[PDB]
Amino acid sequence: RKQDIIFAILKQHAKSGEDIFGDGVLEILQDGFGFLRSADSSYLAGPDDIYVSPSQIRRFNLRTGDTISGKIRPPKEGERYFALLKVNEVNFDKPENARNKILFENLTPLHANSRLRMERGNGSTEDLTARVLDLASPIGRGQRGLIVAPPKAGKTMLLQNIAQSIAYNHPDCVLMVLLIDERPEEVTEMQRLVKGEVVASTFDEPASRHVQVAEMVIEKAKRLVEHKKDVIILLDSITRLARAYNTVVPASGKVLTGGVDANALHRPKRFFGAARNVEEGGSLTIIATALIDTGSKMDEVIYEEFKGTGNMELHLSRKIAEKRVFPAIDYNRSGTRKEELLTTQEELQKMWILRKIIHPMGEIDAMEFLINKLAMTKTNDDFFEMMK
Amino acid sequence: MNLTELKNTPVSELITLGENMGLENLARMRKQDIIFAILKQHAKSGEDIFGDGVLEILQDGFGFLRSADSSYLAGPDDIYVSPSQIRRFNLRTGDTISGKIRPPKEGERYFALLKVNEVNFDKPENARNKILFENLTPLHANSRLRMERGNGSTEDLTARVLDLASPIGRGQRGLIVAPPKAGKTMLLQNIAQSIAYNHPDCVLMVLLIDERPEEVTEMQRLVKGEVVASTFDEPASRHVQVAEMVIEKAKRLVEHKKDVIILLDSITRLARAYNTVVPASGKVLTGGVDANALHRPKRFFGAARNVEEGGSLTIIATALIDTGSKMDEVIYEEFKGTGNMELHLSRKIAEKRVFPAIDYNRSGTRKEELLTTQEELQKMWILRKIIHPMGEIDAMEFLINKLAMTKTNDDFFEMMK
Amino acid sequence: PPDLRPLVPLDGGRFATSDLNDLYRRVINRNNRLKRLLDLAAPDIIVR
DNA sequence: GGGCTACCTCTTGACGGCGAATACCC
DNA sequence: GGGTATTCGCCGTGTACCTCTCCTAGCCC
RNA sequence: CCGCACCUCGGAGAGGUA
Repeated sequence: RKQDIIFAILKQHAKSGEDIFGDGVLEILQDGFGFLRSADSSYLAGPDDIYVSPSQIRRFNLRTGDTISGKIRPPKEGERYFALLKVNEVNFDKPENARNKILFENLTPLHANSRLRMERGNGSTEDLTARVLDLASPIGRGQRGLIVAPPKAGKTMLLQNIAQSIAYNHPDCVLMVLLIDERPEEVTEMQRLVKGEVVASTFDEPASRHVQVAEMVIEKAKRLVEHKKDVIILLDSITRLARAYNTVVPASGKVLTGGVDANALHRPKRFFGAARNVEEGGSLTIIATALIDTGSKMDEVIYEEFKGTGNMELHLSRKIAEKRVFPAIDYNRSGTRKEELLTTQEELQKMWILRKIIHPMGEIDAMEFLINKLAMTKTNDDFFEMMK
Repeated sequence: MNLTELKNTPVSELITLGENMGLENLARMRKQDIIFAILKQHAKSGEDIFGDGVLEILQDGFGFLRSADSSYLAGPDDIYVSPSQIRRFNLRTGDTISGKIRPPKEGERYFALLKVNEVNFDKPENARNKILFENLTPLHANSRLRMERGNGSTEDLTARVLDLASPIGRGQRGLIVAPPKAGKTMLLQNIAQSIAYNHPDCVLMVLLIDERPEEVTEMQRLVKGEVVASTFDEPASRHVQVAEMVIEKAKRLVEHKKDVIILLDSITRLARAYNTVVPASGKVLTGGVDANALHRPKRFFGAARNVEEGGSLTIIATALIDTGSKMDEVIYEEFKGTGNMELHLSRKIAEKRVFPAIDYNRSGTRKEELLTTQEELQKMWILRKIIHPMGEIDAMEFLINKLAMTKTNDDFFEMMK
Repeated sequence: PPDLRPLVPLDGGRFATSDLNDLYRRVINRNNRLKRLLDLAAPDIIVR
């Protein structure tokens, strides 16, 4: 109802002669034209979307994901969308700065160089999760990891803790938590808890909207990276997204074990590998949560295929989660490749000694030891100094 | 007017040149489109344009000239090759063609080839009369390709251990068997650097299929040679196409008495790609391997051979084991009885941070007497008989402590007696 | 309406399309071409 | 051999006779 | 301004029924 | 369908019939 009221108000205001302003993310269709979707509707096709002529797209070399803000006009007799007259701001910047840009496909990838420390530093009991995460698997800019965990392991609490630690330590980073095929109540809870942008697509609509929202989000992330921004995407839907792609892919006659199409894992693997660290400027970090032991062999095949792709695995133990010990992290199975590029020599040596001491002990025993050692102090520096 | 020369030029200079030529705004344009417009404007004046690339004959009969900087990917700037010229010069997939080209006219989308100037970096009169690769007489490794640096560097220890464990010659067909997280990347980097340093005359080609883009751009900026790779973001079809183009180029080079060296790091990934692209036949073996899926990787591996008339083809593939997938285990067990060199790496030694973590016991080379002298072979036999009783970690520590004392292995062998 | 100008159902992938459908397709093609060309601001001769 | 899409070539001829384009004077 | 030579090509093909045939593969890729 | 091995339904043309 609000959209029709705004439409009528804008019409009455344009009848007087005043200017009308709009904003939205561009979604170029296959025919050549596009529309400016809205953020409050999770990039959903609305009746009051702003039409974008192909002439302006050719003039400014606009692509899917470009945030466009400019003057619009109400539709005339025979039109159903707002025509874009003049664009004022492109991607929160002037068009003269966006015209001389380098495409995302030409950026040179690199390994994680900058250290994104997750430790809060306030000495809270909730900071233990971030401390264990930093001790087990340090995360840097451009990291491409996977949160491997069975159902009912603590993915929600761990994701909330990660989001809060990111918003606390690194408020300059653009945090985007894209939740696909999840409960609406959980979406509402997350949106009113984390300090950032929350786009979601619940199961109430088919997988086409899921794929469309995923494409819009990845295009916006690529454009922001092109504009020298540090984008961090926490997509806890990678398994759901792979299921959606396998459901919407045309049959090719080559079905793998478990009901997986031969060309179904192409789009999600490309979405995952899109994350990379750019040397010219900016980075893209994608932390996804994979589902295992869900009773379906399709998810097992998806996990086994995506295991050889990322460079960071955070395994969670079902036993430790059932014992109500959070975070229930499998320290032995966790780790990060090329960790010497994110940690110093002494920090790497301390982590190596801690792993050599923890490995002989059992999972529950190692977790109890780590908790008892971290409870004695507030910062990990005192723990490191006492271990020696 | 060469295509590669304009491809090596930066974006800023090309934009400046295009603006000086008086064309549409090139700032909001792709570099390839800028080069295309510059070539069009330069050909409108009447001047000639030249290009080059590797030929890829299609199934219909025509073909294109792929570029090496794009990993033989389908580009808009590919030079069309009519089947008439193919039938006139007996061209095949892999022949390097360099000749005059022209921009596409109205209704065309690719450059056309008018006159071919150089074939396979040689005169066409020498290429018209040649012996096919399938007719060359194979032979064992005769020439010794020593990997030792000799500069006394600390990184030369890996090359020294490799020479003491498995010497490599021209035409060798080996396998680098190692579980994940063992150090295959550093070992391959050291091998490539030692090959580029000791034998700069050989054509080095590093194939990386289904790997991370960061590792690709790292290897491309580290080794002194050609790097053709295909990240995991590409389908298995592109993997198969790249493998076919690389092996065809290698065969065409060997046909001209050239020493080609191929450092494969994805034999397992290549076999997985071939098993994915093969149509289902309703018969699946143990582990999920098709009956006719391993034939193409089998031929790709067996293509390596030493030619008596001239040239050689060396293929060093790194196989993956203990990856948790039975398919890779079946692939490794099938390819084990095929090659003639196995360099095993131990995960237990890699966990102790003892680099390099090489399993000296299971390593070895068949017909090693053809690449080493009598006294050298006797010293290697004595060293193996001394190392065999000791454990793997203990033998590795002993070898490292004994090689750290001297610079050359000859002094170590002389001190052992 | 489409029922008054239907496609003749015959065996095979080919179809002896009605002349009216062919004319409508040609008109739609020639209209979409002009619609996409008028935004590009083509020279007057081509537009005419 | 093929994708949406574009090139083949010509200023059925008589009429049966009816209304009417440019023309020649009265 | 009008009454009429030539003429550019403007629309009727008896009615009903029966048998048979013809029905796109092109281009630089 | 994931791994063999025991110790406490159409358009044009041709021919014909009344």
